[PDB]
Amino acid sequence: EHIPFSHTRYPEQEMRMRSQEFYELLNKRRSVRFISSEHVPMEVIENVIKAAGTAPSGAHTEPWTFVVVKDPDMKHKIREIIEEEEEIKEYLDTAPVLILIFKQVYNEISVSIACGLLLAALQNAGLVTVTTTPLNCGPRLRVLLGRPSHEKLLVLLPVGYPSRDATVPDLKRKALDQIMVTVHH
Amino acid sequence: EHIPFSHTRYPEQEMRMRSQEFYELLNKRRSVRFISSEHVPMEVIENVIKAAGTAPSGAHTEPWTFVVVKDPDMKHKIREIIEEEEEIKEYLDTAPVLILIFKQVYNEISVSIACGLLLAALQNAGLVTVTTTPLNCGPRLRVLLGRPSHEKLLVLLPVGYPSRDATVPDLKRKALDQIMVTVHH
Ligand SMILES: Cc1cc2nc3c(=O)[nH]c(=O)nc-3n(C[C@H](O)[C@H](O)[C@H](O)COP(=O)(O)O)c2cc1C
Ligand SMILES: Cc1cc2nc3c(=O)[nH]c(=O)nc-3n(C[C@H](O)[C@H](O)[C@H](O)COP(=O)(O)O)c2cc1C
Repeated sequence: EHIPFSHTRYPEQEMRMRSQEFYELLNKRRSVRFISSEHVPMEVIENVIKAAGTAPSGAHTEPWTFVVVKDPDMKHKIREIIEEEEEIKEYLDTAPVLILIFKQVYNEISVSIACGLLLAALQNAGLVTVTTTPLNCGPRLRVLLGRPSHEKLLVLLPVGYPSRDATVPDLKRKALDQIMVTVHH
Repeated sequence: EHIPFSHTRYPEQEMRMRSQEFYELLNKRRSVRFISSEHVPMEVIENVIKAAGTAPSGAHTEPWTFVVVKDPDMKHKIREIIEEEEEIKEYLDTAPVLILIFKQVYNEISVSIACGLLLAALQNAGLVTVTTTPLNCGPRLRVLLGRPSHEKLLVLLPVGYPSRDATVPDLKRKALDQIMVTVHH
């Protein structure tokens, strides 16, 4: 039932180095809304989802389904439903792969954490996406994709290489001292 | 306002390799509830939080505060409040560092994604933790830590090296085919 935990320890200098380099890698991640049609390796899509499935989960429920859509007709119906919901996105057609992350019904926090692992793994693998959370489209997309009544759409990620002429808005991230507070005394 | 996006592309074989190795790294992550007192480098804690601050966020609000507690007396008061809340955890005292992640009030999904990046960065850096979400203790911990009324506690992570005699429950993760569904046609 309980087993000894096996752990790799690095010297302090190597911990500093590794953590600096991983930060630098992740800092290069941007939401990209111009995604090339070019095919991406399906072993890579598999490996990023396996990475996501490593996440912690409340009561070890692993309450996530990663729904992968490549079919051009289906990706178009997804786009149509999302656009219709206004009621007052070309990358949904152009991206070779869509990943839709459904929570099985602290499941929402567990599944969002898994999506953070997925985002890191895409960056590490040299792919891009834009995080979207079309929660109001959830019921219609669930039905379109034949997902059971116990799943609820959380996140939709179009995945591919960036367009050769992709742009991003010129946003700056907060400095460490704007996000980190140390309690003293 | 908009700038060309700069992107590193790897050959397909290198994408496969990188994504496999990152999965293998993350697969080694376990929730560890036996954390050594041994000091951990503060540059590493900084670098894991910087990594977390890379996350996407709804409307680029970056709505996260990472509250770092090292002080033994304060860590004990945190433990006392959590234990009192039953109403029907020694690692909160033993861990050299606690990180409490507060959301600034899709902020909850954005902040949970940042916590997935934080968990990956801790694993990469050779540190361990156990994800906890003491949401019912949120109001009392907010006051104890002098956090403003616009922050809401989401996640508490005790951080350190694992105990030399740490154990974990013998859980198996789901295989890829248990978490991934491909829509055809
Ligand atoms: C929960 C969440 C929902 C988001 N929804 C959208 C969306 O509906 N449309 C969109 O273009 N971007 C969406 N984004 C992307 C953000 O606009 C983006 O993360 C933010 O502008 C910061 O840019 P960056 O990801 O390049 O750092 C979303 C991000 C989060 C995490
Ligand atoms: C949202 C969330 C809340 C959790 N809360 C607790 C907690 O209250 N106490 C605890 O011991 N573990 C908690 N965990 C850890 C889980 O029990 C753990 O992730 C699960 O058993 C799987 O083990 P693993 O993380 O080693 O893969 C929590 C995990 C998640 C993601």
